[PDB]
Amino acid sequence: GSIGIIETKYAEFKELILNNGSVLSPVVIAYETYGTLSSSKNNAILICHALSGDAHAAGYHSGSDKKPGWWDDYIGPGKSFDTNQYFIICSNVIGGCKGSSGPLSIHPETSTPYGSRFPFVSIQDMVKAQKLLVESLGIEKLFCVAGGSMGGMQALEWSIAYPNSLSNCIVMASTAEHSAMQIAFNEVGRQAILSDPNWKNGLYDENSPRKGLALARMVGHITYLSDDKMREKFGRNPPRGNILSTDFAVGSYLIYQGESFVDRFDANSYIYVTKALDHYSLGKGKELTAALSNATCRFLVVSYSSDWLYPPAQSREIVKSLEAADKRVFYVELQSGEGHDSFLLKNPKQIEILKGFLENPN
Amino acid sequence: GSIGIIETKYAEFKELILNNGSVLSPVVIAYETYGTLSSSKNNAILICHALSGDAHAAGYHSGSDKKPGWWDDYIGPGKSFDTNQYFIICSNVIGGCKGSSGPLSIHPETSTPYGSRFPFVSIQDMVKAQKLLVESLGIEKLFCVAGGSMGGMQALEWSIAYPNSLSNCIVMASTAEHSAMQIAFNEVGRQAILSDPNWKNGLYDENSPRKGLALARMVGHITYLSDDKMREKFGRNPPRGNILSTDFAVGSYLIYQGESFVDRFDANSYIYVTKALDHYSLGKGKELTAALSNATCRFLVVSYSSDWLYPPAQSREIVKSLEAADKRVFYVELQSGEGHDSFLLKNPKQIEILKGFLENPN
Repeated sequence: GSIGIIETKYAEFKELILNNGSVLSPVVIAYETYGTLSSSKNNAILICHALSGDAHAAGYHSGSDKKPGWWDDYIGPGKSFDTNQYFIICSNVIGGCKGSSGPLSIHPETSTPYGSRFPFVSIQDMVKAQKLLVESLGIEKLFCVAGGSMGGMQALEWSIAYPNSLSNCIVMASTAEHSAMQIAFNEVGRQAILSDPNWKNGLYDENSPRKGLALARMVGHITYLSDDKMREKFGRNPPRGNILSTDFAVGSYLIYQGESFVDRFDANSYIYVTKALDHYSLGKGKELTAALSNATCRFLVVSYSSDWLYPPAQSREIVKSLEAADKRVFYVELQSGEGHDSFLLKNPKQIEILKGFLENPN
Repeated sequence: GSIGIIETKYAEFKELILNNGSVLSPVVIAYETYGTLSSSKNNAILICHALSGDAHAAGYHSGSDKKPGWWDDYIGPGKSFDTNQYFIICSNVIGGCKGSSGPLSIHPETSTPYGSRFPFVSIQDMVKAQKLLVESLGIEKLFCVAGGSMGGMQALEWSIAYPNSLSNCIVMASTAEHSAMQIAFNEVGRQAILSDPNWKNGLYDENSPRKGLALARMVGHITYLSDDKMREKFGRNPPRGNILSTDFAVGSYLIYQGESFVDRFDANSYIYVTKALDHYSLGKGKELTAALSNATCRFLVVSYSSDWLYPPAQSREIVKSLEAADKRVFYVELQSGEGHDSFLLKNPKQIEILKGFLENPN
C-alpha cells in the first residue's frame, strides 16, 4: 500500500518568462515522482497541490516521519493513482515555499531570500512551469492531470493552456473563478500579514510575521467545519460567565490551531499563492464556455455535499460550460461531512469513481 | 425629510437576569426616539440595529455632524418609517459599546471598564432588555419590530419571545442561524483581537487592541463587494512587478479601510456581540417550524440578490418554516448590487414594499 521513502527532486531551467512581464532566471521546480514511467512515456499523471499542500503528495522522507504525503491514501501500489500502473508526478507551485522558485529563493545580489522582491505569479505561470518539468521528464502527453481546490484550478488551466498535452482532467472541489467569499477570506489573511509588526515590507529575515501568518492560516482550520458541525460546536446558547471566567481571555495560542512552529510556511508565499488564486478567472456562463472550448481531454468533476468553501454550485458551472462546449465530462457530487478538504480523505466512493475513470476511457 | 437634532436617552433598570445565570445590575439601555407616541400607545415601531449600527438610526446629534443616523433614508417625515405617523424607537444592544450596558460600562469596584468581566449575552437577552425599555416607554404592544442582518435576528427573536407584544415583524437580509461561513468570519475577527499584543486578557484600558479590532472590522468592509464587483476589482490577472514595486508592501494602513480612529468601536464588545450572533439558533426545517409556531404577528421577509453574507436561501428557510407553521408571511427578494448592507441604502422598491406593508394590514 505505501510507496515508501521518497526524495524531493529539483528540476532547474534557464528562465521562465511570466505573464506579467517579469522573468524567473533560473526557474527551480521541486517535485516528487511515484511509480515507473513507461518506455512509451504515456502512463504519467500530474498531481497539482492545494493551498496547504506541496510536492510531497505520497510516502515518507525518513523512517521517523509522523505522517505520509498529503494524498497518500490515493497514491501508491493498488491505490487510486496506482503506482503499479502509473508514473505519478507532483510539484510545488512557483511562488510556493517548499522547494520551487519563490520568495524564499536566495537573491543573487543580497544572498538573502527574495521576499517581496519575488514577482507576482499567476496560475497560468504555475502551469507553464509544470509544462517545463513534464517535458524535461520526457513526457509529451500526460495520461491525467488531477487536483482538488487550488489544485483543480491548475488542472483546469492545463486542459485549456496545453489542451493536446493531456488525455484526462480531474477537477475536484474547485472553481473556474473565486467567489467574493473566497477572496475575502484570503484578503483578511493577507491583511493580517501586512499589519503584522514583523512584516517589514516583506523583507523580513531574522524575525518573520509569525502572528500574521498564523492568523492567515487559521482561516483554513476554522473553515474546515461543515454547517452542521459548526452549529454543533456553537449550539443555541453562548457560554456561561464572562471572557475571563471561561478562560476565553487566554485564547491567544489558539491562532496556531494545534499546529506547531516547525511545520513551516512563509508569509510572502501565502500572499503570492493566494493572489494567483484570487486573480484567476475563466469566468462563468458564455464566457466560461468560450474559454473551455479549447479543451480536448476528458473531464471528471467531483464536488462535495458539505463543502461550502468550493461548493457544488461552482463545480456545476464548470460542468454546464463543458456541456455547452460539447466536451467529454462526468460529474459526481459526493456526500461529505467536512468544510472543504474532503477530497483529501480516504473514501470508498471517491476511490471507486477515480479508479473507474482512469480504467475506462469512455 | 430630516428628523433633525436628536438626543441619545438612557433608560436604567434595577437588574436583568441573563439566560446564562449572570446578572446585570443595573441595566442601562441607550436609545433614541423619532416621532410622537399616540395616547393609545399603539403606533410604536422598534428598530433593531446590525453589527456596525447603534441607537442613532436617524437624524443628527449636532449641526457639525457629517453623516445622519444609520437608517436615516428610512426614518423621518414622509419616509418609510414615517415619524409623521409613527413613534420610532432604536436602542443599542446590551453587550454593545455605544451607551447600553456593555464591556465599557464602569465597574463598581475598580472604576475601570468591565472589559472581559462583562457577562456573555445572547440575542434572547438583548431582546429581554428591549422589552424592559419598551414597557418603560408605556408600550404594551408594538406596531412593528424591524431590522436587517443582526437586527433581523433580534426582530425574529421578538416575534417568538414576546409573540403577543408586536403586530408586525420585518426581517431583512437575515437568518434563523449563522452558517459556518458567517461564524468563520467572526471567529477570525475574534482571534485577531485575542492575538493582539494589547489584548491583556480583555482588561486593556490605556492601550486597546486597535490593530486586532481593525482586522476584525475590515472583514465587514472587504465582504461588502458582490461577486461581480469583487471579480471586477480582481480581473483575470495578478499585478505587474512584485510586492515591493506595486507598493503592495506598504499596505499596513489598509486595515482601517479608510475609516478613522475617532469613529470608535471596542474589541470586547465585538467579541460579545458576535458571540451572541454565532450562538443564536432557531434551527432549520422541522425544528425552525416548531420554534416559529409561537409567533402570532404578520411577517415581512426581505432578501437581496447580491447579498452573499446573508443570502436569499437563509430568508427562504424562514419563509418556508413560517408557511409550514401557518403564519402570515410575505417574501420579497430585491435586486441589489452589494455584498451585504443593501438594506441600508435608499431604494425606491424597498421604500415601496415597506410603506405598503405598514399601511395595509392584510
